[PDB]
Amino acid sequence: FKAHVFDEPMLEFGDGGQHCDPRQGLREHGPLQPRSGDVIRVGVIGTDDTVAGFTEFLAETGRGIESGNKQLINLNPDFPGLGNQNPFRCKFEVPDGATVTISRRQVNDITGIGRHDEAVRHAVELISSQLSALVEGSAKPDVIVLALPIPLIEKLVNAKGDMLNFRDLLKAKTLHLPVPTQIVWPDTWDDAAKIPRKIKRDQVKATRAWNLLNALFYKAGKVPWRLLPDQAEYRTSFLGIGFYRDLDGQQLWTSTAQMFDERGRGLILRGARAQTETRGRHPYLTAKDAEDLVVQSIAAYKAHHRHVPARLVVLKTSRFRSEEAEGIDAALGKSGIEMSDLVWVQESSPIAIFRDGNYPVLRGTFVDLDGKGLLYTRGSVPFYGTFPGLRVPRPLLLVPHENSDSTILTLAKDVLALTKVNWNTTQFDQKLPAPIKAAREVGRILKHVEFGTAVSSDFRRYT
Amino acid sequence: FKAHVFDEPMLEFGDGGQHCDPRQGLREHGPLQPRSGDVIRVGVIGTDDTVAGFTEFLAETGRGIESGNKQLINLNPDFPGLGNQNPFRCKFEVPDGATVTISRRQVNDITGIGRHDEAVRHAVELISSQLSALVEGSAKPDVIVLALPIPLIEKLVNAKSGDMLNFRDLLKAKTLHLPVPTQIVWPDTWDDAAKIPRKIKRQVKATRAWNLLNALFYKAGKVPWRLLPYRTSFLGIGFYRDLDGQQLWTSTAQMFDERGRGLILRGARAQTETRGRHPYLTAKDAEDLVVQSIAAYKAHHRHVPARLVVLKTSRFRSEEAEGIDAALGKSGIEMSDLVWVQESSPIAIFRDGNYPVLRGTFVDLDGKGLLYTRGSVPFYGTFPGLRVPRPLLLVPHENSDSTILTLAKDVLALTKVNWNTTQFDQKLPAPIKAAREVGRILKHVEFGTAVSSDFRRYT
Amino acid sequence: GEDAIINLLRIRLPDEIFISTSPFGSGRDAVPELVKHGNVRFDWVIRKRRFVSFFDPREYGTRAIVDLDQVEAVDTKLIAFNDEQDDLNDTMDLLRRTVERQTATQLSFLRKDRLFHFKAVGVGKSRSYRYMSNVNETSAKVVSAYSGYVRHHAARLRFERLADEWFLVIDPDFHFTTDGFQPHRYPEALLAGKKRLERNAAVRGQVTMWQHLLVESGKHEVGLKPAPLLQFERLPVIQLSQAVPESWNRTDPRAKEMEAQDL
Amino acid sequence: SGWELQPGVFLPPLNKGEDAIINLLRIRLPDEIFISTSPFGSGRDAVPELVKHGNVRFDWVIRKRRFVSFFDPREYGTRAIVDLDQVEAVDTKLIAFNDEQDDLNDTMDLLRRTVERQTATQLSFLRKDRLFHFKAVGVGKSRSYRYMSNVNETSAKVVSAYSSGYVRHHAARLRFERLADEWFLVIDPDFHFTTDGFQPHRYPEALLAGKKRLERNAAVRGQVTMWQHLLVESGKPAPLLQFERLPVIQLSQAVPESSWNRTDPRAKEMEAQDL
Ligand SMILES: [Cl-]
Ligand SMILES: [Cl-]
Ligand SMILES: [Cl-]
Repeated sequence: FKAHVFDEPMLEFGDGGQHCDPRQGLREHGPLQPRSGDVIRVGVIGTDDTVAGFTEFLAETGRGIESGNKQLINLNPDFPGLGNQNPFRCKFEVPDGATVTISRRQVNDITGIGRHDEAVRHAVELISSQLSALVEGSAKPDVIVLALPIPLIEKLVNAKGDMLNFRDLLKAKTLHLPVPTQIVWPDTWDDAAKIPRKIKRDQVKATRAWNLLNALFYKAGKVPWRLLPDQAEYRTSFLGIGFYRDLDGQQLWTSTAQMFDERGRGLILRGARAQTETRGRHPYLTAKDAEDLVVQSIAAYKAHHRHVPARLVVLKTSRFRSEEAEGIDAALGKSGIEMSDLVWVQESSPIAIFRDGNYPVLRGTFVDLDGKGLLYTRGSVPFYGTFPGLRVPRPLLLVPHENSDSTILTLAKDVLALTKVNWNTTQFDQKLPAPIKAAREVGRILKHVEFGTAVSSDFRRYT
Repeated sequence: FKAHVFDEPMLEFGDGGQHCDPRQGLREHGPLQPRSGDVIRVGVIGTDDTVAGFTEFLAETGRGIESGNKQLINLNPDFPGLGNQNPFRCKFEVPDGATVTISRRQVNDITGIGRHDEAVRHAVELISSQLSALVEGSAKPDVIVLALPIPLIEKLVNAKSGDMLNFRDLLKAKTLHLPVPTQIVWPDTWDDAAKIPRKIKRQVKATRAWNLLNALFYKAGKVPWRLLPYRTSFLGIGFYRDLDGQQLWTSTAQMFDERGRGLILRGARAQTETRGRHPYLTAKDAEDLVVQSIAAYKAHHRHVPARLVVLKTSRFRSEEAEGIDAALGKSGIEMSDLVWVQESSPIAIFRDGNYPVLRGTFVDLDGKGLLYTRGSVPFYGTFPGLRVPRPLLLVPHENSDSTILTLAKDVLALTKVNWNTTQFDQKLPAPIKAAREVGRILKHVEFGTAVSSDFRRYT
Repeated sequence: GEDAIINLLRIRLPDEIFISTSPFGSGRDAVPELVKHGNVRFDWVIRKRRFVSFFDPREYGTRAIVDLDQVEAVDTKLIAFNDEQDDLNDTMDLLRRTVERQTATQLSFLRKDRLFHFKAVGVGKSRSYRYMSNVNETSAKVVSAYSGYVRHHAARLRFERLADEWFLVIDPDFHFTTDGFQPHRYPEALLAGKKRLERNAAVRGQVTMWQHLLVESGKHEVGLKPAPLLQFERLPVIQLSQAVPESWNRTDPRAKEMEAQDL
Repeated sequence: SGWELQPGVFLPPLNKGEDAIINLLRIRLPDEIFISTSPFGSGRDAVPELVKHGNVRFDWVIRKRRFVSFFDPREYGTRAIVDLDQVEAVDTKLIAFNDEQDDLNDTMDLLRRTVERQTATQLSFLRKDRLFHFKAVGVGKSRSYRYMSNVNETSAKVVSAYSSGYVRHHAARLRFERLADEWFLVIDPDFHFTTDGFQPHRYPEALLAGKKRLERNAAVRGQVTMWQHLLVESGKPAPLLQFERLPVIQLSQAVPESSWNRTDPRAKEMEAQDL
């Protein structure tokens, strides 16, 4: 078995500037294509207190924030502020008229509801109404921050499909709105409601600033950087195909596609109901429905892009059924896209290698296991001077289908690059390539949208 | 908790004769409605050996067969022959050219296929072609006996002490469009083969004779007796799950009259409560299924029943109760009941002794009725089984007109509708028993294909 | 006529039950928190962020897994006697975990088949359980080591609500281990010989023993783990107007087959 | 003046490279395999008949009325659960190295059962989680396992009892992976908890959280090493399967661990602490 160690994938920033790191790259070069007077209007929903808190946090961010760990300065950088060293080259301002409060009485009405599902539906009802109003009115926000007070986050979010997820239901009920929402804890400003809370929740402030502003920038529709391609002519598109299961009806599974470009922008499609192998498990598409989904996805891509891709790579976390490979082949053939690849990305392989020492293997370590490719998307990171995690990383196993045009070395480098498309943080060592990571996020939302109802393809609404 | 011991339900036989026992009743009275010169033409498929074996058994049956256990004579009676003491007042004859033989080579062709599913489909293709030939030619059988040789049965039927095709279920699905039912028998003892798993390695001959002839009689479309009560219909609603596709569940109805005849209907796909399990119908789909069932009954009988009793083995969802009510209203049916028949209740009573409680023992728990369909039987002078019987628990829905005592007696009486044997202590009432039988067949008939309502084809 | 025993015990519930909200979705999520605190017990339910129990949760380490401000004593009938599915589910879960706690001296509980069985004391050792059948002191070898496989007397204990009361239903069975503890790798062999024991007198005898154990489990004894909060009561015999003519022992050649033979 | 721009400098990996071990063992299968039809649909159905005979063994598979085993089924009580007239010895390649999902699944089940029988002196098997764990000997009693790590003799407390009560057992998921035309066993270490060495722990989640503290590179690598010893030694009537370590994986660039141990304030966190 032959091993490689891939270079950290390079990103491209303003004026053709390159860097491996989003944060250093933005400070050196700015974002990919700024325009003079760029401004992101930020609407806010909160209480009197949390709205004031957000104002102060934005002002503090604008001045700049010192690193809280100078011994690892690349992983924990200073936030350079929003003045003459603004790395986004973009203002972030809450316009007057674009803030909506939640009253004390409304907080108490939600927390006072004893049944969890009742409380969640009441909260979603109220907030989705407030969002619709803010979008419908004259304030014209590009993105909205929802800063709920801590006792309301404690009611709505469990600590660590029986029960409603507040965030997933809210996103579903607001999926028709064009202005995305960022839901935050009002003390530290990191993301709330995406994962369970810690019962004893109790520096990294500059990192929190970087991350929130990067999230708002993506949600406003601006692009901080692109994956640097091998050829400036050879555009590649990356299509993930996923499935989610409905809780109501017959609990049928529905296919989804997550179609990404090299600028990290995603298009979300819902396709046909899936078939299942055994007792309602192991979802898969028939040849006809796999063809239809890939045709739908290619169509959406073409509608949103100038150039047709020279290569399309299809990623799925379960093996390609012969019928899926058949239908994908049929859609590709008819598309006239020149090159195409199908890769099964195993997220739970038991296979691993172990160097001798306390640090794990480098990120970008790849082992070709006779037509299977073991890839460490997490591991020791030279740029950061550490392994940023604690538990040992477990690699991906990539299994290219025989129908693929590219080598397993090319496809592994593509997967590693796709891990840098990241709407959640500015730290680049993420485990999953964006199209696969997108599947689970979009599935949790779309199970709350009735099958057959049209859904927006704009991925920002799902983040 | 008040207990009641029901009397063994009475049946009516020829010329107003009554008896609790199908066998003693037929012996004394003959069947319900005979016509002079009644004859059942029996077709036969087997090998040279099994066909010869079956025609001797038929002949021997005609001469009469002595009880082999005179100590329990009611349980193990004599078969009195097909002459002057013929309990069926019917001739049973294999006409010339109503026989098809399978060659020793055809047997070897099947038993030598190494993959079980390939063996089963091959056997099904072969036998259903011979059945079609028999039905479409000049022999005009009323009922066909399939007497496969022991090695072919051993190949086709799994041994015990969704993973694989069941030969009997697949053959019946592939032949459901034919109007002549088949009875599949072991060629040594002439008891039923392929309904259940066989024992790893292979005399109550008079009982075997009774059981076989009774089955042929029913499959030939003749009525041996009626339950002695306006007309009541008893409609079971069940569900079976498909193996392929999305493994959806489909509703079925099994509607029986008091003469034990069944009409089978397939309804809409079911909804499920959790992760593909706990099938149920929406109100409109429940209404459609009951409306469909009443339509089939009326199309045959040119009348509608005065009372409809609906039985399920899972609780009635409120939507199901709503749809059933809407259907009754449209059909102008005057009196109805809904009963959830729990097959796996852990509730039980224990007398002091080695014999179990009497069949017909009923306990009214408040709102729910414990009923022993199996247990000690006075007429047989024993408990015919071994393992202690576990009772049914009947739960009448609030939408019912009748009392739990009336409903329990109806369930007990429905156990006597028996297309399997002539022993009357059956655990399940016929509408419920039919659900599992039909579901096993219908999962091999693609949804959307219309299926015969004639229950004889599924027995 | 003759008399028959029913395999039910009436359950006596406290008049009040404690309810609260919890930060934790389900009880399993709360366990790591709960055991960090000590003064632990497990006879309580959390489901969909609601906590229930018969004991006051403020008085035990359960205080760490409820929202203290929301702890309320309520009339048992609000949870245990309505037509809300969730409430009927949580009630049965609370009853089961209460039985588990009250019988821990004698019994182990198996998640699979929700099965209670007499627990072993010594590895590969047999033991007997002394109980009362009527007014007669008896014994049953409830753990039986055969020399290697161990059979344990067992029962599926279920809950049934009839009208406005709760009943525990006793359904005897047997559990097999290798050593007294480790489940049997391939148990189909043994399960086969359980069927021979499915005879009226043998099952009835097991119902009786289980009744004794469960009634005793609810007894408050002077000078004897917290006291049990659930009590259990035997029902009157069932009166049957017609009797089996057992004294069939003469005429039925299969009479002996009706008695169980333990091998 | 203002916020300093960092140069974005860092210590690169060492160009001298280093080695790593992979958690695979090559499996050497017997050259022939026995197949037959069976009257029994599945293996569970055949067990009652099997155990009517002596010298019982369970390293065999029956699925869809097809039997497979590496041993000759005519010479064991399996002769009662197969169709004897259909028993044949065939090239193992015909079952273990084809494209049929059914043969692939039956091969993996047979491998798993073969390993269970081969390792039963040290290991117990849990159907839940497919976990193989070192078995206790004695109630509430610890025990150790000696094994070779390269040329050095070492040992681990593979059953570790704690009382104020629980017992931790070294465990692994042993999986099977076919790469090209060879089968591999994959070692994925874990821990199993019991109350006393035997009775499964009534609530793992308390203990589940302590396992994560132990998931660190040197500790997992040591456990792989120990399982490879157990399984290789297990293959030395001869055992049906032999196992072979693979040569080390050579990496062209090495983590700069000795520098980072100096510069990285988090270096000590990379090492497992057994509490
Ligand atoms: Cl496939
Ligand atoms: Cl539990
Ligand atoms: Cl197994």
